[PDB]
Amino acid sequence: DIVMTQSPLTLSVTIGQPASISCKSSQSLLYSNGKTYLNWLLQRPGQSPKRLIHLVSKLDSGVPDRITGSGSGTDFTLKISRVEAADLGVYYCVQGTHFPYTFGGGTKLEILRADAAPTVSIFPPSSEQLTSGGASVVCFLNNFYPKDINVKWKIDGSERQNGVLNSWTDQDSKDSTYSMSSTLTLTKDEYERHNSYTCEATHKTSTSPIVKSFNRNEC
Amino acid sequence: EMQLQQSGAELLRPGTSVKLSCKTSGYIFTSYWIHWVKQRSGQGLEWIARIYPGTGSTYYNEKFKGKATLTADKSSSTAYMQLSTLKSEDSAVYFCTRWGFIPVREDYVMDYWGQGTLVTVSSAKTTAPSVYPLAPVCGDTTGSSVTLGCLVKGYFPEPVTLTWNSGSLSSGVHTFPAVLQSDLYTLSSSVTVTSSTWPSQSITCNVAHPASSTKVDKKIEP
Ligand SMILES: C[C@H](NC(=O)CCCP(=O)(O)Oc1ccc([N+](=O)[O-])cc1)C(=O)O
Ligand SMILES: [Zn+2]
Ligand SMILES: [Zn+2]
Ligand SMILES: [Zn+2]
Ligand SMILES: [Zn+2]
Ligand SMILES: [Zn+2]
Ligand SMILES: [Zn+2]
Ligand SMILES: [Zn+2]
Repeated sequence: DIVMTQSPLTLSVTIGQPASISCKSSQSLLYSNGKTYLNWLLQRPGQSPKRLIHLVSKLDSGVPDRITGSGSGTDFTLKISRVEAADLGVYYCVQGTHFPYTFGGGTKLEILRADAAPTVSIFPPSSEQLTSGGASVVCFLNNFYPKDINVKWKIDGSERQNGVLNSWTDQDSKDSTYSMSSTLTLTKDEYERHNSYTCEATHKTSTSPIVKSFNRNEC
Repeated sequence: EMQLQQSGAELLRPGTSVKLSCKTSGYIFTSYWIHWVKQRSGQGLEWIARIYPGTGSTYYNEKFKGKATLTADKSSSTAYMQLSTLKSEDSAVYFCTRWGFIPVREDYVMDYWGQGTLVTVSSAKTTAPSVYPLAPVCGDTTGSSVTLGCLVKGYFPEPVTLTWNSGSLSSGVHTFPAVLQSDLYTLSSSVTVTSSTWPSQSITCNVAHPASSTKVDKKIEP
């Protein structure tokens, strides 16, 4: 089968700047009728893929001409003259010249924006959960940029690495920031044996750790 | 308006088989090739096969002969893909598409895609979720705006549907992708509102887990 190699894997570009993605094939994509069947698809977060370009450089209907494609043989390039927020997603080159049709591994386009500090919120277990014998402490770190962030949980001063469950959203198409949720789960018994619960984060926007905590007591 | 509607998420036991459907409307079903594409763990697309409903003619990617069987019912304008003897590699999202390449014109017409059907191959049991409201104490963010949350944990399989105030409240909402641990998924969502809104007017988390016919509403009380 034809191997399709895309580079780069990810690209971070600011709104208004150009971007270009490269696609290489292990065999020439020139078909015997003289046509080159190389397509480009865009898959936006949570949507199905959509074709942007066919026959190397022909734009599909409804596709902005800020997007152009070029190349021949084994080397192809997709270019976006001016990036807009709606261009966020994964781009794929797919060849139809050789059977079976094969796809490149994809290039994720992310919009580079100004640094944004996380807004952190922490939540103690609800009565409901405690009744059942479990206790989860939740920490939301909303709207930050870059995506690179490290969160640690500390209970009464010592790091707790077990029972932590993290999840990140994809880049938001409204403000280009990222958000993350971090949940520490313990038994009700152990929860009631400690005092301080701290959600600690490391991020480019601050030289010292970003902290959020609460002390559980009674009254 | 050309549309392709695919069937819902499937939880399949290893070794068994499933039949996925792709219902079309808005164009002459018999005149265009329908293609099926597979997507594993995010970015990672593979072309499966194509069928021309008019004649029943099909072409398969070698890797999938014996795994996939494509059929089309002209009377209901529905394309089907049967997957047999499922195993680990078969857990993926499957798309059907009226791709648009017209072999005779050596050119293309617009491509339309279904929304995708997620297939999970597992023998783990179906479990209803527990929904927990998250009211601030330090997650108050002081005055101005306050963020609330909703924790959905211990369910299987995906998906679960979470809305705030029945869909009314959609701005300032972040719903995090579910994470699997110990045969159970956990999901959460946060909503940011102004101090004037909450606690004054109520905020309610709506959760639905079709696999277990679970539908639960949790009001965020102070
Ligand atoms: C393999 C061979 N070649 C052709 O006839 C040309 C097919 C070009 P295409 O852009 O429709 O291929 C694709 C079709 C479908 C996808 N897809 O991603 O669904 C990608 C490419 C053949 O059928 O004999
Ligand atoms: Zn060939
Ligand atoms: Zn050949
Ligand atoms: Zn201690
Ligand atoms: Zn101690
Ligand atoms: Zn302690
Ligand atoms: Zn102690
Ligand atoms: Zn064309």
